[PDB]
Amino acid sequence: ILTMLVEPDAGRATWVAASAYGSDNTTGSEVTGALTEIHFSTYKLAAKSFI
Amino acid sequence: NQSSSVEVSSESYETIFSQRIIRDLQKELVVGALFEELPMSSK
Amino acid sequence: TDETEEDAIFSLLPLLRKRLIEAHAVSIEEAFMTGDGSGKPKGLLTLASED
Repeated sequence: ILTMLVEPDAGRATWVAASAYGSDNTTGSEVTGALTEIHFSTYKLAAKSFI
Repeated sequence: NQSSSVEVSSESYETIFSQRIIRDLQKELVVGALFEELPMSSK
Repeated sequence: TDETEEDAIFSLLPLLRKRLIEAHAVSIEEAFMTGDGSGKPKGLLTLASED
C-alpha cells in the first residue's frame, strides 16, 4: 500500500464591531482544520500456455 | 493529539515503526550433542 | 499547543500560517461580494438590491 496526505479545506475570519475594541473580542474567531489520507493497491494478471 | 487548532490524520503519522527485532529467552540444549557419533556407510 | 509540535513527525506551523492568511482573503472577498451592512461592508449585491 501507499499513503499520502490531503490538505484540508479553507476557513474564514470574522468582522468585529468597533464597539468591542476594548474587550477581548477584538481578536475575533478561530480557524481549525485537520488532514486526511488516501491509499493505493494493485491486482495480479497472469496467463499460461504449453508447447 | 487533537488538542491544538491543527491536527494530523491518524496515529500512523504520529508513530515510529522500528525495524529492530527482539526475542525472549530460550531453552538451552544439552543432550543432543554429548554422545559420540558413529558414522555408517550402509543400512 | 507546545505538546503537539513535539508529538508529530513533521512540522505544523506553515499550515497554520497559510490557513490564517487564506482565511483572511476568503472572508474579505466574500464580504465584498455579498456582505451585509451591519458591522460589515455592504456587498455589491446588497447595494444593487437596496438601490
